[PDB]
Amino acid sequence: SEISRQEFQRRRQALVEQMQPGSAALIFAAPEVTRSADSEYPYRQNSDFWYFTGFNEPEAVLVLIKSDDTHNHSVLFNRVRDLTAEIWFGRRLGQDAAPEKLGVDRALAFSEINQQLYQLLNGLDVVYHAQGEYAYADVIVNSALEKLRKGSRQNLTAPATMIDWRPVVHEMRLFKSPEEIAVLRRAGEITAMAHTRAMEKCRPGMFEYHLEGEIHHEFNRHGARYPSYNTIVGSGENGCILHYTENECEMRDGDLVLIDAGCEYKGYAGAITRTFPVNGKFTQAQREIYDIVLESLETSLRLYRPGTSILEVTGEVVRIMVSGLVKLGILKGDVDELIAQNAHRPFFMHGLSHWLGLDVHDVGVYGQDRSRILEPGMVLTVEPGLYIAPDAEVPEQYRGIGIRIEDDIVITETGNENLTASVVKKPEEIEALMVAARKQ
Amino acid sequence: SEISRQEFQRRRQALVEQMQPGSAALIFAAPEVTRSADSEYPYRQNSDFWYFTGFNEPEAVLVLIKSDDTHNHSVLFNRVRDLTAEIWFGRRLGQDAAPEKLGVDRALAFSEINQQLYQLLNGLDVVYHAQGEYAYADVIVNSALEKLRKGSRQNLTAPATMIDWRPVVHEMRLFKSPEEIAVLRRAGEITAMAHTRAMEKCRPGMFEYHLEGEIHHEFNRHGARYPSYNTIVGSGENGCILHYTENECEMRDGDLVLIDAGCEYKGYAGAITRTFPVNGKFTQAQREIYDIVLESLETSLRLYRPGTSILEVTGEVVRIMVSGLVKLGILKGDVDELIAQNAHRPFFMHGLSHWLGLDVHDVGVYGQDRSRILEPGMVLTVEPGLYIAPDAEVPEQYRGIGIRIEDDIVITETGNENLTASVVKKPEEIEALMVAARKQ
Amino acid sequence: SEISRQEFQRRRQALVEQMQPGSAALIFAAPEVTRSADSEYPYRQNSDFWYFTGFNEPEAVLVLIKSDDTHNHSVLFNRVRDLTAEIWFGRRLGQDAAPEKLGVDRALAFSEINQQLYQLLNGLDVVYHAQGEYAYADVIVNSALEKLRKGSRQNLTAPATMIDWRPVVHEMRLFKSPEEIAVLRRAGEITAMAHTRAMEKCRPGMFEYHLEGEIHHEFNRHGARYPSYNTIVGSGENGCILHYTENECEMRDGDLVLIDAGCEYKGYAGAITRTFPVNGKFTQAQREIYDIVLESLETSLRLYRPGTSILEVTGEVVRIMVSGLVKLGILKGDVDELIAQNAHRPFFMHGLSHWLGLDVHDVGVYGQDRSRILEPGMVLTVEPGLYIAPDAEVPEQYRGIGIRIEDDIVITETGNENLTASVVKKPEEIEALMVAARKQ
Amino acid sequence: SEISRQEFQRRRQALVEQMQPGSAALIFAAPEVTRSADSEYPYRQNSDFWYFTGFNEPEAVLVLIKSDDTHNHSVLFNRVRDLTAEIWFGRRLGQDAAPEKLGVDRALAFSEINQQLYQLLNGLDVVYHAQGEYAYADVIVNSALEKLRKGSRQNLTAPATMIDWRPVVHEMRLFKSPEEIAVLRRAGEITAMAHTRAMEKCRPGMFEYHLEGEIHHEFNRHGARYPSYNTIVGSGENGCILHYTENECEMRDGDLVLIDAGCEYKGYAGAITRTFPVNGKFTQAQREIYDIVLESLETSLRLYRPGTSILEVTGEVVRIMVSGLVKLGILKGDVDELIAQNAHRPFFMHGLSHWLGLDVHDVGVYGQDRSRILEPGMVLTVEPGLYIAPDAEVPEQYRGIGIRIEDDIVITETGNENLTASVVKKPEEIEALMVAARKQ
Ligand SMILES: [Mg+2]
Ligand SMILES: [Mg+2]
Ligand SMILES: [Mg+2]
Ligand SMILES: [Mg+2]
Ligand code: NA
Ligand code: NA
Ligand code: NA
Ligand code: NA
Repeated sequence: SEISRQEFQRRRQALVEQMQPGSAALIFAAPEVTRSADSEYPYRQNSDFWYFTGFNEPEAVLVLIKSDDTHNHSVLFNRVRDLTAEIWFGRRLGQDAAPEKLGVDRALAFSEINQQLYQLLNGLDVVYHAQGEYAYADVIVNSALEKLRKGSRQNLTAPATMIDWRPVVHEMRLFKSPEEIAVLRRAGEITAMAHTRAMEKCRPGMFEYHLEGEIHHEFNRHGARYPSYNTIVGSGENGCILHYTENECEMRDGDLVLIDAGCEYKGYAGAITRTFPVNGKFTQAQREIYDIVLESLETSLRLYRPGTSILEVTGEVVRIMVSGLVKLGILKGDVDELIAQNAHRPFFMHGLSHWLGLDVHDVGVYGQDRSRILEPGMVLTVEPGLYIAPDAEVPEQYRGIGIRIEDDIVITETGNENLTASVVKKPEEIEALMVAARKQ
Repeated sequence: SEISRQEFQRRRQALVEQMQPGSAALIFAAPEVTRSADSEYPYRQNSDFWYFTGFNEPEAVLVLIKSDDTHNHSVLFNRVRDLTAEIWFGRRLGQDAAPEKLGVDRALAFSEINQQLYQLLNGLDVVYHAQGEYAYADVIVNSALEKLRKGSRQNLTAPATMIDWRPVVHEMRLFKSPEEIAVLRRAGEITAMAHTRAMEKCRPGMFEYHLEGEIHHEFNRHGARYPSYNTIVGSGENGCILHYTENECEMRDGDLVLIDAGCEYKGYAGAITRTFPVNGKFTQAQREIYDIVLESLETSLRLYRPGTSILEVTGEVVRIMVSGLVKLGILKGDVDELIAQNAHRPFFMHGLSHWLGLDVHDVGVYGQDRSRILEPGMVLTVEPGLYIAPDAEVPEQYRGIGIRIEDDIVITETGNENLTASVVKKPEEIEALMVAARKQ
Repeated sequence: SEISRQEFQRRRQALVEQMQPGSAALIFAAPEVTRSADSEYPYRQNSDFWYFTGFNEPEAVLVLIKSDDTHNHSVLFNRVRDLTAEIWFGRRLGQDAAPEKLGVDRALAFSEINQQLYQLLNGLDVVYHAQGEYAYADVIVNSALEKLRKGSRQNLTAPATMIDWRPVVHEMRLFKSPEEIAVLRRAGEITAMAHTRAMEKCRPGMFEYHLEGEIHHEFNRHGARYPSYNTIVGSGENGCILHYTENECEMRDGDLVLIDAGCEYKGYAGAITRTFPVNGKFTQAQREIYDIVLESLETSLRLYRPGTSILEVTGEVVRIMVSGLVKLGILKGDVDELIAQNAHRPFFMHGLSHWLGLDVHDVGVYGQDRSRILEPGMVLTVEPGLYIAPDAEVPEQYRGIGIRIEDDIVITETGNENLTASVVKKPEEIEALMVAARKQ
Repeated sequence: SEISRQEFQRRRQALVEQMQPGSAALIFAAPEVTRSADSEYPYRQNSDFWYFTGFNEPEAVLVLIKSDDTHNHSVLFNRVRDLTAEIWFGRRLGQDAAPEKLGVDRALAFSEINQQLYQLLNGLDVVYHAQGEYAYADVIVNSALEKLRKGSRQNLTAPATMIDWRPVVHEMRLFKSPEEIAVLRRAGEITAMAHTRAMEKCRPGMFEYHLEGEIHHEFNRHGARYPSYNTIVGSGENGCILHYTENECEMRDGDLVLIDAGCEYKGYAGAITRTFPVNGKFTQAQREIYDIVLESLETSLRLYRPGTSILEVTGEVVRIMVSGLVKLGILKGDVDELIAQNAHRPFFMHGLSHWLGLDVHDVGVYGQDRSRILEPGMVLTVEPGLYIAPDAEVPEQYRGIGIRIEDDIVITETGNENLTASVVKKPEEIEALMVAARKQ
């Protein structure tokens, strides 16, 4: 699926509806980013700029101006067309084509921004600006406001009020529209296909990075060129490191491998974690830990619905975890006391869920301890895990095991929809998939 | 192959040999780089820092101190070990293990650098520093020198001389050792295997990005996780854009596809360009242009040897090109006059060769117009191309054709060695490879 | 006179009354200012900080916090007491004595500001800050707001709205209270005594700087240690330069001398300009120009009252000037046409009046072309002048004459009060004063 | 006296003689300095810029270029002439008049510096620059060097070596020429006349600031418009504060007053301190302390000569002081032991002598503990003092006494010349001067 021209227009209007009359909002593009010397990384647009434009160039600024409650318009500053610069570095939109292509009322050259921006802000009461996001942007904005402040003999006046639009825009981004959900739904299918493929390709003697290669190839072939985050392939003890990205080790028969990977499809992030045996067959010790993480996931997927919270569901996961670990002799004592002492924290030291969207760790207010009441349109990860350190004082057979299982969901009117359920997570289904692949 | 501990030691000593007595050289690691919000790009070490250390962490500084012509030592500042930071973001070397692992005499915590660096620079005459490379580094160095300048009542004195070490270090990097050549030799084999695979997989109806996926998968499977630059797959008119990286178009029967891709293997860059027909069979018009570019490459490979220059060989390429284009009726006039008017420039607008090493566009002085005399150990690309614009005033059949063929070579005592010859470039060999693959 | 503790309290409350509930206002002290190497200029407090505190130290910040419409409090950050720093650089207020001495509720050490300010701003809706006034202040404020923005897991939130308090505070400063007027009244008496003394001391053969010395001595002896601006003593052609401060020339018999000087008394600026003959007797040519400037001043002093404007009175001055210059043959043509062509501008190129207070060119909105309606409590200068360049194409006898006469006034319920009338300006009174002095 | 055109030329040549061939030295003018809002302090040129030019404008840069051991030239960047800017803010030198007036070979507009400076530095080996002195200067220099570094395709190269010229220039400034000594000699006469006048004007009931006024008036009348530092008038307990500049107290019969003041004459600083009784008659307790400080001064003036050091003479002063304080019962114990314990430090906590020149605390290397061997042409202060705190545990009659007596001297071939001896310091001579004045 994709995001339509009309959707980008609706988003801008939704922002304008919330702005004060006599105001302007400034949204700046991301700068290009050096990898080494003269070579740059693949360009990644600022998520907020992208949200309002679907425009993937640097040196661009969107200005939305609200004159009053019925009148408003949009100006884009963007790179000029240039034959020499384009024969080298590829095509640019320019000013002539921008109004039509992007649905803005006016487009100006980014090279003229210091001569034009103060003219757009003159006499307004409020400017909405994300201060400290990018240094180049603060320079441009502070420079416009200084001209206006010092220009009273030329009948210029500066807006005295500056408001951060991020709280407002992040609240919009927190609730996904049907179009956004269709995109994320496809991101989830793509990400799942990559995880199925890694399970099917994994053999003892392959390196962790080989599975990374299979995953990226699968993303690419469905049109997701880049991952939404650095892929994690942690076999054995490397699975106890939460963001292990070295992916440098030989995968050994007897070990588990934890794969945490997600594609970026039309800007939107998938995020799946699967843990599975390198040799296609879980040991008893591995099943004992795996079943605790899986029950935590399956219970969470049953509970998440409008009217509950991440905090409330986390409480139920903690109970499942402490209960399971007491039965294995990994924790000792009374379950209720151990829960009150947060005795699970050495083994499960991260949150259960985070928002998901244009960023893998998405924007939006969580509330104290993630107590915010869930409502339809919210998209989140559910990612329980247990990590037993190599030197943990526990029975030998559980030391050095890291297991995480993560699904992505959207809250619906009556419950949730699982966007990532097309990759298996039940241990018998994992084993059948790997056996079937090893034949073929 | 790889670079040994002993090689990194030799490089540091070679730098120290050139330093003044009573001096210190400061080499700073690259900062981490944001992709979007809280997520970062895969870390890429500064090439000069990497050259002297093979150490792939941020927040690190190498200080080499020459007391006199027989005494010198090395201090490393680097991140401290930290259980919580490592359970999350993975393992760190720390101070205890650094002296041995990296062959430095002393290692200190990067968090103490502002309390320790001025003590290392006190009373020295010269400091070697790459000013303006990184802002965080200039802050650290200017801050140390200000303490010393203002500390005469505490018997501190600053070095009055600051020298840029980049000219010296870039002259070292320009001449590759046998170990470096073995690494680059393998980078070339890997890069060639990726290009062969793309030729074998290409079918009409695939998208440009699908070939990018095949290439990256092939890099990865030989241990080159990342490309050395953003892969270019330009089919049809997209081949006229020199650094086209959108790779967004459907590849059409009848078109050529230009693939410019290179792996990064142990820090070193491969760089190959191949142009070939999407449908596996060159048309007459396509052969006519291709043969000019190929003769330019083959002649260049014959000529490059110690004692000549990039400028001298470029002169011979220009002659081949203008001569070929006059025979096709793309240029009109006398060949010698057209050469004197630089009449090839609309069609061939970049250099023939650049240095190659830890950076794809490597460091090293070229001399005026690239007239520097070539010597053994220099590694370069040879990359002739012809690009006829869609709207060029030339016979219709040549409009919208972009063809580049690039090989990587090292200058040897008697000539050169071609590091990338294991991927085919003769048109009949390309066609046979694609036919063989289409059967299967 | 002086400004009472109670007055500073009323001003702070007047600011708080205008603030939104759930907000804080930050007012930063001026930094110390280098004259040369290690030596500094006499400290001059920021006018806005001074206005609210009467506290003459650097490294101080006033924070006014409005919790709601009935509750608010004040925190001062200021330098800690320190025996060694004080034996050297003199006494400091410290934290213990500040609440009582300055009438603030709490005082904290300036050295702890980065650890305490974000705690004061946490959870507020609005912060009032003069952005771009001082760089050290912006660093402190941006740093507090970044901690809050990134501290949601610690239950911190930043105020999303930032408002410039300068418009509000400058509107307060524009209207002087009775206490302020008593201070300015004394500043005017002191400044007048200095100008009388310069007229009485002036002899041919003295240097311009000698009169500067007499003026500064007179300021000092009444308790005004510093001038409010760099004293101007322009004799002859130097009087045509509006802010001549070289004061380097020998004063010649036959020349006029223009003295523009003003004391700073309790922070408040006097500003008087007088022009008079070096030899104590005006020539006919000098009287002809002087009488035009004097009529402009005397008429202005009659007209200024509530309900008129600087623009309206300037119109009447322009008429007097153009009329006078036509009678001398300095302008040729019809008076109404010459007025419409602004034909006075080569000879009178500055404004008639500016606001006066804690700054000589004081804060406050003038309106387009200085059209703002005057109201009681406004304090302004009235400073007509005529400057005929040495090379002006006018009758020889008027070339190189610069004449300015400036008085300071406060608008009252029925008219104005002249704060500077105790120094003579009528030519016969000037001459009598100088004759009497020469006997002384 | 004054400094000649020829002297400024000799200084520049002396710097050039020490520069490497193929180099340039950049000396930047001081920026203008805000006092309050739009008003600025009296301009004070950078001492090093002034030393080489005698040019008192901002926005100026001197570039001295040494091509080789016999060829060199000077370029000045300075403000362009501008009729409007000059009618307002006074006259400028401009480019046409600069070569002749200042003895430079070429003059360019400061507004073109970013377009011209890199052209002057292109292809040089060394640049001499005082890094971190002024931020605007570092911006200009870093910007020129970045253009050159990145301009190799345009055949530009940057100098790789940057050397701080301050050590060299400060060593030149440390040794005064005969012309400089004649200027300082007159600065000393002027400063002495001011101190004599303050002694003659002082009466009980005057404020400390009134004596400041008398002193500044006396400076001004001899052509020293500004003090070289903020005048100190500390009566009573205020004399125990080393840099007391509040000068706010009523001078009381029975108290001493310590006056520390110095004029700035042609850029050069006088610096005299005198202590004397407000009522013109020393008490016994006051004489007891005064005689110790005076013996310290008189002995120092006998000892200072080529071949000794500030450290060596300080040792003799410490002995005189500890010996005197033991006789008064202010210190108890054996003199040699008390000296070894540095028992004088509570009462005499600053150095005896500092260099004096264009800065009151002048440039030049002192050596460890000020052990540098004195040579002819060095100019220094000799300023012993004793400060007994109000709460010191000593006999009551000595509490709250601060006494400093300071003279300025130049080292000569056989001894020293006292530049400030024309103001009295013997107590009977002080008393006779004050009695004579009271009759006024
Ligand atoms: Mg195990
Ligand atoms: Mg065609
Ligand atoms: Mg005349
Ligand atoms: Mg006493
Ligand atoms: Na996640
Ligand atoms: Na290349
Ligand atoms: Na004025
Ligand atoms: Na002194």
